[PDB]
Amino acid sequence: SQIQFTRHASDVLLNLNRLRSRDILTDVVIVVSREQFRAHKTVLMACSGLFYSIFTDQLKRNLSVINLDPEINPEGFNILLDFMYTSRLNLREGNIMAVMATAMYLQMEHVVDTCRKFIKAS
Amino acid sequence: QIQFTRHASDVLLNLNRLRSRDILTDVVIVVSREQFRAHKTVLMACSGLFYSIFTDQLKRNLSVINLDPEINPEGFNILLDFMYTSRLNLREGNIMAVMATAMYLQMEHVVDTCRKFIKAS
Ligand SMILES: C[C@H]1CN(C)CCN1c1cc(NC(=O)Cn2cc(-c3cc(C(N)=O)c(O)c(F)c3F)c3c(=O)n4c(nc32)CCC4)c(Cl)c(F)n1
Ligand SMILES: C[C@H]1CN(C)CCN1c1cc(NC(=O)Cn2cc(-c3cc(C(N)=O)c(O)c(F)c3F)c3c(=O)n4c(nc32)CCC4)c(Cl)c(F)n1
Repeated sequence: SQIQFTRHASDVLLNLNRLRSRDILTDVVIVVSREQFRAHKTVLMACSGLFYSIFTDQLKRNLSVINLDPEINPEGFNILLDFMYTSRLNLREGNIMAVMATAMYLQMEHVVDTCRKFIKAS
Repeated sequence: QIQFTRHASDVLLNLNRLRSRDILTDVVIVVSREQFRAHKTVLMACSGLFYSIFTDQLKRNLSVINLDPEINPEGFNILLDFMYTSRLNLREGNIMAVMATAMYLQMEHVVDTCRKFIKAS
């Protein structure tokens, strides 16, 4: 029965994306083949089953660099990283398969479901 | 792009889980004798005071912040919970402390809602 601020979560996420864009308090670089992406571990863990598992693993929790499977499409990864920080998923016919396979790997179940629905819709 | 209307609230819920588990928290906020662990990114995202503090290169890496000792720790507790939940627990017995703490933390819409609460009582 508390007072709900309906825009608060999206305002927080916008500000987290602002911090990312300025490289403020980022603490990890994700490597996907030749491409690198700086991020906040906390956001990655809050958005992805794989990243939650990685950053709670004793072996990997203190690492500043995480190498993902180099078979992952870096554009597919970047689409999902942007989604994590914006709530907007840029699905197109040209990227649906790579995004869907990357979302499986990252363990982002509602993304995968939406990719399946995108296939149904086209 | 396709909008996921529940995503931001789900992210915030998971950040609150991390806070409760003390996972990747990087600062303790001291309010009188009371200690609150948090993530500086969330604090910067939710508070003009913490944004201004941690944006400074010479203060970015601080692991302890001592707030003004006149701040009511329950007022801070309410506002920290709000930062991580979007829910504000306002009561007649805490309104003045929450309002003054939100002024100090530079949380403008909380202050506005406290003014509305005063207008309604
Ligand atoms: C390990 C659990 C369970 N334990 C028993 C207790 C503690 N747990 C826990 C977990 C977490 N992190 C997560 O849950 C990370 N995460 C985030 C999501 C997720 C997806 C989407 C999307 N659109 O796909 C989304 O919009 C969104 F907003 C999301 F959040 C997700 C997921 O879809 N899947 C998975 N993990 C996801 C795995 C399966 C699919 C954190 Cl931070 C925390 F503190 N505790
Ligand atoms: C300066 C901006 C705009 N520029 C154009 C680009 C850079 N910007 C920026 C800002 C930030 N951080 C902040 O804005 C910190 N912050 C957060 C809030 C805030 C309050 C509430 C509430 N209910 O009260 C809320 O629900 C909510 F969701 C909030 F977010 C807030 C505020 O109310 N006030 C102040 N600061 C607040 C000062 C005055 C009042 C971060 Cl992290 C970042 F990376 N960039």
